[PDB]
Amino acid sequence: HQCVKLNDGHFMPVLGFGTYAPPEVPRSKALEVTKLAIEAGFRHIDSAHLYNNEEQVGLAIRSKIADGSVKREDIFYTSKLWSTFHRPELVRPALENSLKKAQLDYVDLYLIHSPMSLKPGEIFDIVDLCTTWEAMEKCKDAGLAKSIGVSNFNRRQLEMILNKPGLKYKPVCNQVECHPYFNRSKLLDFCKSKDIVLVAYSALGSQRDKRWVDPNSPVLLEDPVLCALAKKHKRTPALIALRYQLQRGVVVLAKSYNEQRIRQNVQVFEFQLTAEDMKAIDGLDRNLHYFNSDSFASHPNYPYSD
Ligand SMILES: NC(=O)c1ccc[n+]([C@@H]2O[C@H](COP(=O)([O-])OP(=O)(O)OC[C@H]3O[C@@H](n4cnc5c(N)ncnc54)[C@H](OP(=O)(O)O)[C@@H]3O)[C@@H](O)[C@H]2O)c1
Ligand SMILES: C[C@@H]1CCCCN1S(=O)(=O)c1ccc(N2C=CCC2=O)cc1
Repeated sequence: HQCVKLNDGHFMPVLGFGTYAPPEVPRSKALEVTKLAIEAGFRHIDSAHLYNNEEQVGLAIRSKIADGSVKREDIFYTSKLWSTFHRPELVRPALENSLKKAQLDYVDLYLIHSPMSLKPGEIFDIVDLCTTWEAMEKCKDAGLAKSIGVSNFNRRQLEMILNKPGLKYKPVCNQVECHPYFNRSKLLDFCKSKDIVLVAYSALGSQRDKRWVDPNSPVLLEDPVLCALAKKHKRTPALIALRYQLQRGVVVLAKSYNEQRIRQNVQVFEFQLTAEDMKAIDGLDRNLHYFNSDSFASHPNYPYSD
């Protein structure tokens, strides 16, 4: 295992467990798989208000602390502020609600989930995200979140926060879709220049949910270059996709609700890719965001406009 030092001095483990499962998966499965993830060695656990699982994920964490397997300070838990709660007066209550659902005193990381503000209390809203970010800074000062960051921001959106007059805490990270078909090189370079960690979701090619993903889109884990690399290293396409991210300096999430795959994914630390391997993977980039829906693409702050 290892950690990256965030720009506020806290540490984030480089491999994260993805906890989202679509609604057909019974809620209690999150409890079970989160416990297995922790048994396999995951210490970074990624959730959100949106994922409707914070109560099960928090209960997994508390159970593994309660039985001596881990201490609270060995777990890095992320939640996220949903886009109906961008108005500043809504931010701390949203974080408090997440904390109550998970039964934790603090989150290691709290993210603005998306720049795409939605109308509260119920379609887009226009919110000054610099005001949302001030509200986020307040949550760090209160000890509700050790660190704060963003998700789904593009470069212009991130700059807007970084250039805020009176900025107190830079975002520690930008959690974004990132994988060999959509590798975000230029955004990564920008993030690296500002000491903001890029965190990759859908690093294994997404769950291909029919609500948002084109089933015609290429299946990342069937890619022939990943398959060739998997054979060369005697690993699996998933492990090649994860290892790629680690060697680019990207913190990588990995969702699995399968016991065997959960245990396999921690092997990312057991091997290395060469410069030539990495070049071959870099050759797959093709501007493919799996999340590609009419329900998002017209939003005035849709990030894939730039
Ligand atoms: N910030 C945001 O807007 C945002 C958006 C999307 C996701 N996320 C976060 O990112 C996490 C991960 O992304 P994601 O949900 O798109 O899924 P992902 O990590 O890309 O995984 C996709 C599929 O890979 C399969 N898989 C996992 N390990 C494998 C292995 N070793 N070999 C073969 N298949 C494997 C899993 O199926 P099985 O369960 O059957 O193993 C999984 O459904 C989410 O759970 C959530 O925590 C955040
Ligand atoms: C998918 C859209 C368009 C691309 C940027 C991000 N978003 S979003 O912020 O509207 C968003 C983020 C996450 C989700 N989501 C829904 C269930 C799992 C999941 O991550 C849905 C929409």
